[PDB]
Amino acid sequence: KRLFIIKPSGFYDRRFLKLMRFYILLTGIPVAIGITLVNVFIGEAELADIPEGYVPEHWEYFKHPISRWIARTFY
Amino acid sequence: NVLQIVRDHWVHILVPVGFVFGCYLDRRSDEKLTAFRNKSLLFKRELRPNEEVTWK
Amino acid sequence: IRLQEDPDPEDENLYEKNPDSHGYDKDPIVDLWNMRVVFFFGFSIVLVLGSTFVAYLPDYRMQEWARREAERLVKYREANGLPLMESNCFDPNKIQLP
Amino acid sequence: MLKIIIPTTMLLPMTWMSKHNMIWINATVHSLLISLISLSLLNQLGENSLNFSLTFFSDSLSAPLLVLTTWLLPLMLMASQSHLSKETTTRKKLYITMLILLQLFLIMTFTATELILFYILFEATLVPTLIIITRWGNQTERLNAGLYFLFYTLAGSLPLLVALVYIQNTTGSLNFLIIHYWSHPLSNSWSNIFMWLACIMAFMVKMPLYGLHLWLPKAHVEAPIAGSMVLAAVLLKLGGYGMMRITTILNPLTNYMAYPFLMLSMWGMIMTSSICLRQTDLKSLIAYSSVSHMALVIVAIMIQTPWSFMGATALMIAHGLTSSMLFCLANTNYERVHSRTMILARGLQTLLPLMATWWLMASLTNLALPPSINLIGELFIITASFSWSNITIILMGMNMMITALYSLYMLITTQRGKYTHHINNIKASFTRENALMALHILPLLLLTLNPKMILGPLY
Amino acid sequence: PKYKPSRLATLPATLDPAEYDISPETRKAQAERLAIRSRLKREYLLQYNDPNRLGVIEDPALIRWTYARSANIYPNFRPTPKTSLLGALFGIGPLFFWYYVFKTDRDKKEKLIQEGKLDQTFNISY
Amino acid sequence: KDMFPGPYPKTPEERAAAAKKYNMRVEDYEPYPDDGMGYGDYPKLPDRSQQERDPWYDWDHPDLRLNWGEPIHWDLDMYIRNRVDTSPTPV
Amino acid sequence: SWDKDVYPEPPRRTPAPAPQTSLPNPVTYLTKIFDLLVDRPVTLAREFIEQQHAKNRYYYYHREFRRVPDITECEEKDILCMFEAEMQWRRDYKVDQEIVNIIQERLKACQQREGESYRQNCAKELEQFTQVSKAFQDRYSDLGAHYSARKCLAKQKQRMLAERKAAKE
Amino acid sequence: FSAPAAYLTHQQKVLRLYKRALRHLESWCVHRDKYRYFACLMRARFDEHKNEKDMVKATQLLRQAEEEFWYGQHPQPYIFPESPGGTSYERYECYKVPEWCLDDWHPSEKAMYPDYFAKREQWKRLRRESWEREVKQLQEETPPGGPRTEALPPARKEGDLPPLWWHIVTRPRERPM
Amino acid sequence: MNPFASLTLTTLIILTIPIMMSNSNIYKTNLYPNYVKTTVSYAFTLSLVPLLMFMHTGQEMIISNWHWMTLQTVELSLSFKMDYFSVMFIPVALFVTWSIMEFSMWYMHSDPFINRFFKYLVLFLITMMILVTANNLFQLFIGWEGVGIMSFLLIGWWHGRTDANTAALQAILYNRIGDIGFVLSMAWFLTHSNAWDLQQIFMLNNECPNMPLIGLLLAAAGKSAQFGLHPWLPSAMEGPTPVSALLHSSTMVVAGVFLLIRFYPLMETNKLVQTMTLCLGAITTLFTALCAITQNDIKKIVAFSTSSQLGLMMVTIGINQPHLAFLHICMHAFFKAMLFMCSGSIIHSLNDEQDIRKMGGLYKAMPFTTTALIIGSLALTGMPYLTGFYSKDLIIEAVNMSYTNAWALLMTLIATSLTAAYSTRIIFFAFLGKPRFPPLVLINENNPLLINSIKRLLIGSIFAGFIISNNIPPMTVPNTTMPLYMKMTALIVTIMGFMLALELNNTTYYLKFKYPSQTYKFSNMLGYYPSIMHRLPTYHNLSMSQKSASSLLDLIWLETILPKTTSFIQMKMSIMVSNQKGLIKLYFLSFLITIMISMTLFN
Amino acid sequence: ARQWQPDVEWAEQF
Repeated sequence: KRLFIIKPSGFYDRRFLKLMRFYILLTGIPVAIGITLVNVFIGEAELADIPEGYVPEHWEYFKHPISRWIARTFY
Repeated sequence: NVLQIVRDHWVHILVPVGFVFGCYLDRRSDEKLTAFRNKSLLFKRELRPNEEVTWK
Repeated sequence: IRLQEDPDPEDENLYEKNPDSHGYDKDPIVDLWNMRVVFFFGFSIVLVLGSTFVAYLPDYRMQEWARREAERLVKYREANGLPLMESNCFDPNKIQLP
Repeated sequence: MLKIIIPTTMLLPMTWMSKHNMIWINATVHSLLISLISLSLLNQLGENSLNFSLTFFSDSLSAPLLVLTTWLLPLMLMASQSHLSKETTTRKKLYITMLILLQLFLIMTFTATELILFYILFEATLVPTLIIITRWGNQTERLNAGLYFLFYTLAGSLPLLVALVYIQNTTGSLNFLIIHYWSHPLSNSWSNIFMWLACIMAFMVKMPLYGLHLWLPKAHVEAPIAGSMVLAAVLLKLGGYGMMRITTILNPLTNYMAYPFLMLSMWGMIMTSSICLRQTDLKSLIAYSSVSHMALVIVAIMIQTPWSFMGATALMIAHGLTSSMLFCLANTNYERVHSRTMILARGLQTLLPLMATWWLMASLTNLALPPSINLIGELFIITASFSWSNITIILMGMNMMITALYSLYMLITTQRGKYTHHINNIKASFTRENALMALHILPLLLLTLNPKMILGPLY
Repeated sequence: PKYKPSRLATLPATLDPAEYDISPETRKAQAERLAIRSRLKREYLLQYNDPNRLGVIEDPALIRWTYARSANIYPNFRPTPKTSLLGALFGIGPLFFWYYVFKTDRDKKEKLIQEGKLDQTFNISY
Repeated sequence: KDMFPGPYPKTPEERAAAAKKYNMRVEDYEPYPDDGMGYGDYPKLPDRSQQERDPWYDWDHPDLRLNWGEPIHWDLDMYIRNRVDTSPTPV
Repeated sequence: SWDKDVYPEPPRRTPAPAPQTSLPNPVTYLTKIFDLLVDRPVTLAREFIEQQHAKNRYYYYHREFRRVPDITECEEKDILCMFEAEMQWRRDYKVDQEIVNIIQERLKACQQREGESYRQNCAKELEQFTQVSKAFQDRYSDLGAHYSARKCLAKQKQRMLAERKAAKE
Repeated sequence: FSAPAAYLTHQQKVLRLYKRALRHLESWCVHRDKYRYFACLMRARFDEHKNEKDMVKATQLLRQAEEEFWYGQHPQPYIFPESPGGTSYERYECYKVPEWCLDDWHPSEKAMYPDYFAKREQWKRLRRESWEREVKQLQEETPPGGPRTEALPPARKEGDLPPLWWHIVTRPRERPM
Repeated sequence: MNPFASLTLTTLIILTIPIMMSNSNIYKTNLYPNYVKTTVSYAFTLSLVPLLMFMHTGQEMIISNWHWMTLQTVELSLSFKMDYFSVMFIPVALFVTWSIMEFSMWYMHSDPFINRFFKYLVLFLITMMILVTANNLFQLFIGWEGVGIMSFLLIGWWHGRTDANTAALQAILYNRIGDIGFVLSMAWFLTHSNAWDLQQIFMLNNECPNMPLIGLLLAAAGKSAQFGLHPWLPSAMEGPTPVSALLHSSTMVVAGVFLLIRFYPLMETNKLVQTMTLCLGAITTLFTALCAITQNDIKKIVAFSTSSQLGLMMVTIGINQPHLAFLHICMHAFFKAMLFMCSGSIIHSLNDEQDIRKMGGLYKAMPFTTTALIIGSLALTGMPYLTGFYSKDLIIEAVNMSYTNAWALLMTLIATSLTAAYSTRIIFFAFLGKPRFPPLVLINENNPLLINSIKRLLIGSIFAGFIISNNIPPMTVPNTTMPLYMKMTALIVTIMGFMLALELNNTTYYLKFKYPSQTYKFSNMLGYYPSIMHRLPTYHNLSMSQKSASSLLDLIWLETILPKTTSFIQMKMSIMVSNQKGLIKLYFLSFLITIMISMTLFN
Repeated sequence: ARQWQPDVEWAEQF
C-alpha cells in the first residue's frame, strides 16, 4: 500500500535552485559562446619583435584578444 | 503614462550620472598632474608626428 | 506598569498572503521584481561578467614579461659563460664603502 | 577613485527621494552596480600602486578590501530587509543611509594616501556602526555593547592620533608613498618604544588582540545582522590594513617589540577556539571564532615576512566572507526561533535541507578546507611562522584542530539530530536568504581559481 | 570484588545504597519529585498539544541556564585569593612560558646564524 | 526579573525562593560553594552525563534527554550524548 | 616554441621495438584505436582552428624598459631618482625570481626524466640550482615584508664590510 | 510508553534484575542449548529465596545479586538493533518529519495530494473542536494542587477524545522513508 | 607515450561528470546510481590501458597542466604524478568502487537519499584520486582533506543517530591530529627545499632530517588509524556498510601508508623514522588483532582486521620495503572489500543484525556469501597462491630476513596468528553451528547486483595476486635462500592460530559457564583505550574551556583588569567631584587655599 | 521579538 510520505516543502528550495541556475546561465552561456568564438576565430597574438621606428600601444603588449580589449577600453 | 514613469523613477539616473561625473572628475585631476608627462628616464621618448601629448 | 501594546505576533509568514513570496517585501509584484533585480544584478552581471572580467584582466603584474626577461637573461648568462645570477644587487664600483 | 566615491554618495539622495516601495530595490541595484564598477580596481600593477590623485591611491592590498566592502553592502541590505519590514519609511531610509555612510567611509579609508585622513575616516566609521548597534539592536545589552566597542576603539586610537601628528611634525609628511620612501630605522629608546605602541595598539584594538577582544562578542551579539556583517567582514580588517600600512615606519623596533603581541595572539587563538568549543550562543561562538582567526593575521603582520603578508591578506578576505555568511545563517535561525541559544533549535537538517548545505559549506570554509582561500592564508601564515620559529607549529596545529572541532560541533548541534518538537514556526527558507548565502559562497569559491587577486601586494 | 566509582564512571544505580531506601521519608521525597515533574510535564503538554499555538514554547529553565552561564558570572564574582591566584596562573602563566620557549629558540637560531653554524642552503622563501 | 539566576542564597528564605524558582525541592536544592567563581544561586545538579538518564522515558527533548521546565545542569553542553560520558562502566 | 637553450632537453634515446613472442601486443592495437578515434578528429579540429587563426594574424610585443640609475647613484632626498631606482629594482627582483623559477623547473625536469638514476645524472642541475639559490639568498633574503632598494643596498654594504674585515685578517 | 512511578517496589526491582540476568546470560551463553541449561539454574536461584519474607533480608538478597551481576556482567552484552545502544538506534530519526510541516507546502504541492490533504483538514477540525473538552476535562479530574502522576485520564463520556492525544496519535511512524 | 597522458587525465575527469550532472534532471530520477556505476566501470576500463602501457614499457610521467599561482620563487601548479603507484592503484580503486557501488545499489535501495549516497561516493572517489595522483604537497593535502571530509559526511549518514555524529567527529579529530604533522611536514619542506613538488623534494633532501619525516609519520598514523589514533576506524563502522567497505576498508584507510610509500626515497636515508614506523606498525597489529578476537560485532571485527593489515603495511614500510607495502595495499583492498560486502549481505539478510551471537547456521542458508567469505578469509590468512599469499607471505619472509627490532617481529607473528584467529571467529560464530537468528527467516541473496559484485571481487581476490605479481617489474631483491622453518613460519603460525581458535570455539559448546578473565575484558573493551582517552582528555579540555578561559579570563579577570576597574574609578571620582553640597562657605575657602598654593608654587 | 525599548524601571534610573 502506497503510503503518503511526509516531507518538508521542497518547492521553494527547488525554485530557488532553478532561478539561480537560470540567472547564472543567462550570461554564462552567451559568455562561453563568445569566448569560444573569439578563441576559434580571432585567436591570440604572435610574439613578434618590435618594428624599428614604431611605438606600440599599451594594449599591444598583451596576448589574449579579450585582455587586449579590456586594456584598450578600461585602462 | 511615460511622464508618470519618469516622475516616479527619476532616482534611477542619479548614481549613473554620479559615475559619469566621477570619471570626469578623475580625468580633471589627472590633468593637473602632468608635471612629468614625458620627462621620466625610462619612458621618455620622442613624440611621434601628429602627437602633441603621450597623455601620461 | 504602563499602557503599552501587547507584543506583536511573531513575524507573519509572507507565504500566508502570497504562497510565492521570495521573501523581501509584502507586495507580490514588488517581491517578484526585487527577486528579479537581486538575482540578475547579483549572478548574471556582477558574478558572471565580474569573474570573466577578472579572469581576462590584462597582465599588468608583468608575470609573462618577467618570465621572458628571465629567459633572455639566462640565455645571455649561459651562452657567454656568466654565472647566471650575480651575488650583488648593486655594482660594487658605485659603492663608497667607509 | 571618484568613480566609486561619487556613486556611493549619490546613493543617499537616491534612497531619500525614492518611493517607500522601492528603497530596498534601488539600493540593491545600485550597490551591486557600484561593486561591479569597483571590480575594475583589481587590475593592480606588479610594483607600483595605482595613484589616482594626491588624495587617493590603491594597491593590491586596498583593492580586494574595497571590492569586499562594495560587495558586502548589497548583502547587508538583503539580510536587513527582513526584520526592518514593519519599521516606518523614514527609519528604513535612515538605516540605509547609515549603511551607505559606513561603506563610503570604508572606501575612503582603504583609498586614503594620508595617514591622518586614513585615521579621520577610520574613526569616522565608528559613528554609523555605533548608531546601528545601539538603535536597531534587539536586546537591552546593545547600549553597553555600543559603549564597550566605542570606548575600546577610542582608547586605542587617540594615542595613534598623537603619534601620527608627532610623525607629521618630525618627518614633514604623512603621505604613504613619502613615508615609505623616506623611511628611517627606529632606535631602542623609550620614546621610540612608546611611539611604536601608540601606532600599534590602535589597530590591535580593531582586530581584537587577545585581552582587548572583550568588545567583539558584545558588539557582534547585540548588533543587528547587517551591523554584525560589517563588524566581522570589514571593521576588523581595518586594523589589519592599518597595521600592514604603518609597520613600514616601525622597524627595526618591531623585531623586539612584537614578542608580547605574538605570544598573546598565539595563545589567544587556542583560548578563543576552546571558548568556541564551550559556547551556548551561536553569535558569541562566531565572534570568538573571528577572534581566533584574526589572531593569525595579527601574528602574520607582526612577523613581517612576504609569505606572512600574503597569508594575512588572504585570511582577511576569506574570514570576512566566512564570518559574514555564518552571521547571516545565525540570523536566519534567530528570525525563525527568536532566540540565539544554540541548543534551542535542533535537527534543522530535516526541515531546511538547502540551509543545511549552506551551513556545511560555510563550516568547511571556516575550518580552512583545501583549496579554499581560508586554507591558503592559514597555510601561508603557518609556513611563515614556522620559518620564524619551528615551535610555532604546535600551537598552529592545535588551533587548526580546535577550529575544526568547534565548527563541526556547531554544524552537528544546529543542523543535525532530532528536530525540536514544540517549535512549529520554522517555515521554508525564502529565496532571499538562499540568494544571500549563494552570494556569500560563490565569490569565495571562485577566488580559489584566481588566488593571486587577494594575495596582497607582495605576490 | 567491588566496583570503585570515579567522576567519569559514576556509581551504577543497582550498586547504589540509596536506591534501596524504603523509609517513608525517602518515599515522600520521591513522591514530591514526581509531583513537580508531572506538573511541569502537564504544563508543557498543554502548551504542546494546543492547536492554537503557532510559536516556540519558551522554557524558563533554558533561559536561566543561558543567563547564568553568560550574564550572571561577573555580578557573582568576588576576587578571593583562590580566584585571583587561579586567574593569574591561567592567564599570564602560559604567556610567560611560551615567551620563554620562543625567546630561547629565537636566541639559539640567531646565535647559530651569527657564528655561521646553521645551514640555510635553500631557504630562499620566508 | 525574579525568575532569573541571582546571588548566592544566604538566608533559608532565599534558599526556599531559589528552590521554587528552579522548580526543585528545598532539601534537594544545593547551590555551588560561594567561592567567588560567579556560579551564584544556580543549583549544583548531580555531575552525571545525559547518557545515564533513562533512555526509555518519554522526555520532552528526546535527543537531549531532558524535560521542559526541568533545571539544566551547569555543564550540560559538556555532558551531552555527543560528548563526555559519565555512565558507569563494567570495569 | 620555447628556446631549448633556456630549457635543456637531453636527446631522446628510445629503444627499438624488438618483440620475441608472437602474441598480439594489445598496447599497439589500443594505440591504433586511440589514434583513429581521438588523434585524427583532434588534429582536424586543430587544423581548422589554426587556419582560422592564420586568417587573422596580429602581433603582441615584449615591453622593454631602459636601464635607470640605481639607488647607489641617488641623492639623499631625491624622491624622483629614488622612485625610478626602486621601480627598476623591483623589476630586477621579479626577473631574478623568474630566473630561480626556470632553474627549479630544470631541476624538477631532470629529477623526473632520469628515473631511478636521478641522483647521479642531475648533479649538474643540482649544482646550478645551488649556485642560483645561494646568489638569490645573498641578494634577496631577510629584507622583510617592507623590502626596498635602500635595504638591499644596506645589506650589500654590510656584506662588503664583512668581506673587507675578513680580507684584513 | 507508559507513565512511570515515583519508585520501584522490591517486586519490580527483582523482576528488573531477572530480565537483565537472563539477557546477559544469553550474551555469554551464545549457544541456544547452552543458554537454556543455565537459564533454569538462574530461575532456580530466583526461586530458592522467593518465599523469604524478611524485607531486610530480602533487600540484602537483592544487594548480593546486583554485586554478583555487575561483576559477572558481560562487557559487550547483546543489544537489539532498534534499541538504545543498538547499531540501528535512532537510524531513521532524520526522516521523521513532523506533521505541521505539511501546512507550509505550496498549493501546487498540495494539489498533487488532494484526497490526503482533504482528509487531513478533517483531522484538524477534530482537534480544534475537541480541544475545549480536553482542556475542560483535565481541569475537572486534576487534583487541586496540580497532578502528581503523568498518567492521563481517558475519554470519560461519548463524543470525547483522550486529552492531549494529537501528538501521540499523529506521531511519525518508525519507518517514514 | 602520447595516448598515456590523455588516458590518465580522462580517467580522472570522467569521474567528475556525475557531479556536474547532479545539477540536472538525472539526479532527480532513479537512474542516477546506475549512471554513476556505469561511469565508474568506464573509468576502470579506461584506466586499464595506462596500466597495460606501463607493464609493456614502464611509461611514467608528470602532467603539470594548469599553473595555479607563482609565489615568487615557488611555483604551485596542478600536477599529476602518473607513476607505478598511481597507474596501478587507480584501476584497483576503481574496480573496488564499481563493486561497492553495485553492492550499494542493492543494499541502499530503500534509502530515500540513495542519489546523495552515490554522489558522496563519487566525491570520495574523486578526492582519493586527487590524493593518489598528486605531485605537489598542496594537491596531496587537498586530496587528504577531501577524503577526510567525505569520510565525515558518510559516517554521519543518518543524521538523527547521535552515535554516527560522535563517530564522525572522532574521525575528524584524529585525522586532524594527523594533519598537524602533515602541515608540519609541508612547512618544513617549503622552508628547507623551496618546493612542494615531490621532484625537488626528492632531489634536494638526500639526508632528510627527522622532523619532516616525523610529521609524515604522524599524518600517516592519523589517516591509517595507527596506535594512539586508532579508535576512529572501529567507531567508523557507524556508517552504512558500503561506506565502511569502500572508504575505511580499501581506499581511505591506506592513505597514510600510501603517503609513507610516496616519500620512500626520503625515509630510506633516515633510520630512526624507519624504526618508529616499524614499532608503531607492530603495536597496531598486535593490539588491533587482540581486540578483534573478542569482538561480537562482525563489522567491528572486520574494521579491526583492516587496522591490523594497515599495521602490517606500516611494518613493511619499516623494513624498507615500500613496493611490498603497496602490493599488500592492492591485495588487501581486493579481499577486504569483499569481506565487508559479505558482512553487509549477512546484515541485510538478517534484518539489520550485526552481532555474530545472533547469527548462525548460514553455511548452507547463504552458500554464495559463505563461499566468498571463506575465500576472503583464506586470502587474508595468507593461503598459498591466493591474493594475500603474494603480499603477506613475502612481507613475513622479508621481515624475518632483515635487521629488525626483535619484539616488533614477534608482535607481527603473533598478529598473524590472531588474524587467523578472528577469521575463525567470523566463520564459526556466523556460518557454522545451529542458527541463532530470530524466526520469520527472510534470508535471500538471489539479487543480480550483489551476486555480480561479490563475484567480480571473488575473481579479483583469487587471480589478481598472481597476475599483478607476475606482471610488475621486479623492484626488490628477493629472499632466495632462507632456513626452511623460517620459510614456512607464516603458514605454521597461521595453522597454529587456526587450530587454537577453533579448539576454544568448540569449548564454547561445553556447558561450563565461567566468569570473564581480566585479559578477555581487556580485549573486549579495546584495551580500555576508548574509555579513558575518550573521557578524561575530553572532560579536561571542555572543563578548562568552560571555567579557566570562558568564565575566568574573559568574563571575569580580563574585564576586571581594564573596563570594570577604570569605570569604577571614574564613577568614584564623579561622586567625589559632584559632592552636591552647593555652599559658598566651602569652595570660597577652597579658592583661598588655591590662591595660597599657587602663590607658593609658581611664585 | 520587538526591540527592548526602555520601560519605566529603566527610565527611572535616569
